Amino acid sequence: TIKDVAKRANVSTTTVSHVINKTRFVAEETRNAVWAAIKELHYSPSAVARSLKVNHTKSIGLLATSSEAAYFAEIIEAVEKNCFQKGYTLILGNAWNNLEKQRAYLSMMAQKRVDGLLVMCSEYPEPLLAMLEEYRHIPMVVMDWGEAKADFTDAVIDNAFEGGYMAGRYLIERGHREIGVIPGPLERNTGAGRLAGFMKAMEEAMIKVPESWIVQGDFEPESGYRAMQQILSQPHRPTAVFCGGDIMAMGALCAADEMGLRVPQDVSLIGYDNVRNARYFTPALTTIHQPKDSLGETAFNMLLDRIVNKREEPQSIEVHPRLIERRSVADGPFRDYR
Amino acid sequence: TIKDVAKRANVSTTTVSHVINKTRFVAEETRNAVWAAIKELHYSPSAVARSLKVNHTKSIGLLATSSEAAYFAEIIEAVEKNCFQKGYTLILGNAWNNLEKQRAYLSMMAQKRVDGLLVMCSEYPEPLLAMLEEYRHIPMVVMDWGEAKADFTDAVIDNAFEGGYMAGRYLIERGHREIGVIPGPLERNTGAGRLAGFMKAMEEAMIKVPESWIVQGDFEPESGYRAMQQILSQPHRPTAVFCGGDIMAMGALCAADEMGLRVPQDVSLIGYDNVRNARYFTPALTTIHQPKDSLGETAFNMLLDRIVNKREEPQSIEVHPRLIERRSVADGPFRDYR
DNA sequence: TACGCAACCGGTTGCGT
DNA sequence: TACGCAACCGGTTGCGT
Ligand code: HPA
Ligand code: HPA
Repeated sequence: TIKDVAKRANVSTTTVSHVINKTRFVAEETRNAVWAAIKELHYSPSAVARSLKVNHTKSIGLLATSSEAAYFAEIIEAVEKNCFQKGYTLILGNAWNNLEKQRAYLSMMAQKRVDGLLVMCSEYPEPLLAMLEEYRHIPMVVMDWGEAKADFTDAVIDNAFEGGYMAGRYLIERGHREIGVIPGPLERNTGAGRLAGFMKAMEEAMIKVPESWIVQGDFEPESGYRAMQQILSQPHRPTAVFCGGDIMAMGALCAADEMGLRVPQDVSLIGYDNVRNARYFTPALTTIHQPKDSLGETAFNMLLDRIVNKREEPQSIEVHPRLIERRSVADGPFRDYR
Repeated sequence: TIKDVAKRANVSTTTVSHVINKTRFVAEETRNAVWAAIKELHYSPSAVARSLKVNHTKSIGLLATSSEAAYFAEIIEAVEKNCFQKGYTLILGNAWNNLEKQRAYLSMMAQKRVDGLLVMCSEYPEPLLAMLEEYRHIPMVVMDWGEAKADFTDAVIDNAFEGGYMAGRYLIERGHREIGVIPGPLERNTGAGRLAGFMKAMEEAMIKVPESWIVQGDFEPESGYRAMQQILSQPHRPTAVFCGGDIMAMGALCAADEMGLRVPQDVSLIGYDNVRNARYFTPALTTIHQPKDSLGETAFNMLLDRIVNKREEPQSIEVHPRLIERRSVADGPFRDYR
C-alpha cells in the first residue's frame, strides 16, 4: 500500500517513506502531495513491515503473575504509563505461577520479538530460573526479587526485610509484646522477606512468637479472614497483629469485626503495601508503604537502558519502604514502661 | 535464520517451514533433522516475518480507560485469560478518558495491525465517536455502552438500568423511603444508567429524592467519602443510601464510621458491582453484582467471530445484573406497614 | 539540488517434478 | 513419493545521479 501512496503522489516509495519519517530533506510541494496521498488513501503504515527491517518491535512484554490484585494492578498501571510515554506498546501476560503457562508466554513473547521483558513471577523455582536464562538474549528486568538471583538480568530490589523490621519496631515502641503474624507465601520475597525483617526486630527485643500465633496467608482477603480468626480464636491471644499485605489485612479486619472484636481497641493491626484504598479501610489502615510507582518506572528505565544503550552487565537498583501511620494501631500494655 | 536451519538440516527452508507448522507431509528422518537443527540452533521463528505474509498478528488490543480500578482490573484479567487460551496476545492500552491519548493509542494499535479491538473508554463524546469509525476496518467490540451507539461495532450491554431498579426496590421492600444516592459520572453508562434504573423504582413508589440527597461520585473511594459525609452532614438525613459502585461505597463506609455512624444500624448502604473484595468490606457489602467475567469472555467471542467468521453486521449481546445480599442493609421504618 | 533503484528483512506458499 | 524454486508480504536504506 506504500506503493499506492507513492503512485498517487507521483513519486517513489523511498520518497513516501522519507517524508513519513522525516528522515532526509524533501521539497514542500513534494511533502504536501504525499501527505495528501496518505490522506485520500487513508494510509496507515505497517509496523510489522517496518519492524521486519529495522529490527525492533518497539514493544515490551510484562510476564506477570496475576493482574487483579491491587498490588500487581498498581504496578502494572505504572509500567504502562511509562511505556506509552516513550512510544512502547505493552503486552501483558499472566502465567499464574504456572511453569507451562510461563514457558508458553515466554515463547510467544520471543516470537513476537519484544524489545525487552519485565518479569514478575512471584515465585522462582530452578525450572523457572532456567527457562529465563534461555532468553538472556532478549533483554530483561526481574522486578520482584529480594536480592539478585542470576547474572543474566536486571533487578530492582525492595528491601522487604527492612520493611518487615520497620513494622515490628513500631509495634514494639507502641507498647506491644504479644504479637502475631500472618505472612504471605514463604516462596516469595514479600512473603519470607517481610517476615524475617519482622522477626529480627522481635528477637532483638526478646519477644518470642508462639507458633500458634503465626498464620500463613496467600495475599488474598480470605486468607486474611481465616488467619485473623484462627489467631483470635485462641485461649491466649495477642494484642497486636502484623499482616503480610494490605488486602489480606483488610480480610483480618472483617473477621475481627465479625467476632465483634475492636480495631484497634481489642486488636491493633499493622499492614503492608499501602495500596490505593487502605486509607479507606475501616479503620483507615496503618501500614508499610511500598513505592509501587517508582518500582515500576525504575524497572522500565533499567530495561530502556539495556535496550538503547545496549548495556550488557546486570544492574540492581534498590527502592525504599516507609511507614504510613493511620488508625488501626493503638498503644499497648508496655507503652509507659519504656 | 530459517535459512540457517534449513542449511544445518541439509534441506530447503520450505521444508523447514512445513515441519514447523505441520502443514504438509514430511519424512520422519527429515522431520527429525530439522528439529535437531532448530535445536542446536536455538531457533525461534519470527512472528513478525510470519505475520507479514499471513496477514494477521494474532494479537488483540484493549483500548481501556484505566486499569487499577477493581472493576476494570477484573474485566481485563478476564479478557486476558481468554486471549491466552486461544493463542491471542494482548495489548493493554489506557487512554484515561483523553482524546489525544486515545487517538494515539488507536493509531499505534492500527499500525501494529491488531487482529481486533476491545473498547472500554467509559465516556463517548462525538469526537471519540468519530475516531472510532475511522477504523471500522479493524474489527471491534465496545464493551461498555448501555445500548448500541453506532452501527460499525459490536456491543455487549449490561442492563445498568435494570440493576439500578433492582437496588431501589430492595431498599423499598426493606422498609425505606428516605433514601440517598451517590451516582457515578453521568457521562457514563454505569453512571446515568444505574441512576435512572434506581430513580424509576422511586417514582414508582411516590418516593422523591431531595436533591440535597443525591451526590455525584467519580467511582473513586474519596468521592464516596465526601458524598457520604455531605449526606449525613445534614439536619434531615436518609435512612438508606444507594452507592453507584463498590469502591466509592467502601469510601462511604469509612466516613460514616468516622462520624461514628453505624452501618447498617444508623445507615444502610447498598452498593454496585460486586467486586472481588466487597464481601470483605466491613460490614460485608450488600450490592448488585455485574457479571464481569462473562462480560469479558462474552466480548472476546463476539470479536473472534468477526475476526474468524468474518462477520460484517454488528451484533449486541446483553448480560444480566443480580442482587447479592450481604450485611450492610437493615429493615427500615416501613417494613411492617407493607 | 532533490530525489529514485533495487536489495534486503524472514518468513510462507503455489506450482513443479 | 517426498520435497525445492522463487515470488511475494510491505516497508527501509545504501548508493547513485
Ligand atoms: O507476592 C505478592 N503477591 C501479591 N501481592 C503482594 N503484595 C506484596 N507481595 C505480594
Ligand atoms: O464507569 C465506570 N468506571 C469505573 N468503575 C466503574 N464501575 C462501574 N462503572 C464504572
